Formats: sequence, C-alpha cells, structure tokens
Amino acid sequence: MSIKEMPFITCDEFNGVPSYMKSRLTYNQINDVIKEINKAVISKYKILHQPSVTRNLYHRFIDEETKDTKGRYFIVEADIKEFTTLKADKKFHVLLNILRHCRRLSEVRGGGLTRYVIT
Repeated sequence: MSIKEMPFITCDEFNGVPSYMKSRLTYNQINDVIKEINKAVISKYKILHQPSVTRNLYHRFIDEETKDTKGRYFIVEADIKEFTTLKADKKFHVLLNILRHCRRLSEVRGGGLTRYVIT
C-alpha cells in the first residue's frame, strides 16, 4: 500500500525561508526532521492498514479523526515520541514553523487537540 510522504525541502526553498526562521537550523537538520516525521506517518498508517499495544494505538488514531481531518494523512505530537528519536520539544516547534511556511503540513485543531496534516 502507498502512503503519502512529506518531501524534503529544497535548497532554494531553504534559501527563501525568512532568515529568522532559519536561525540555528542548517539545511540538513530540517530534512533530518522531515525524515523522522515521514517515519512517524508511515508507522501510523501501516498500523491502520494492519489486520496488541499496537492495537490501542489504532483506537487512539480513530478517536483523533475529525470532520476536518477527512480522509487525510496526519499525526499528532505524541506520534513523534512514539515512533521516532525526535523530541516534540522547542526546536521541533521552530522546525514546525518552517515546515508550515513551506506548505509541507498544516495544523488542525479541535477537541482540544492539535493534529499535523501532511500537505
């Protein structure tokens, strides 16, 4: 089964990112983080497309689905911690600002929960 993935940002894209957003981040660090996010997305949808601790993950996934979330691909901050070596902390969030800026993902909120939908 095919699963949507977020592409690396390009150098020109990186170059165009407003300097302040970039700050500490190098080009490679950003795409390093994209790599981990895709890993989190992949892992989630394999589970969804799967026929036991993994299976209470499945229900949390269902539970998070929204009118606005549709048949779209998404993850939430807990997914990072669950599937990757990334920490969903402060730098992850600076990074998020870049990912959003480059239209790589969007933030969906509702039910007191922030979902990250793959653009």
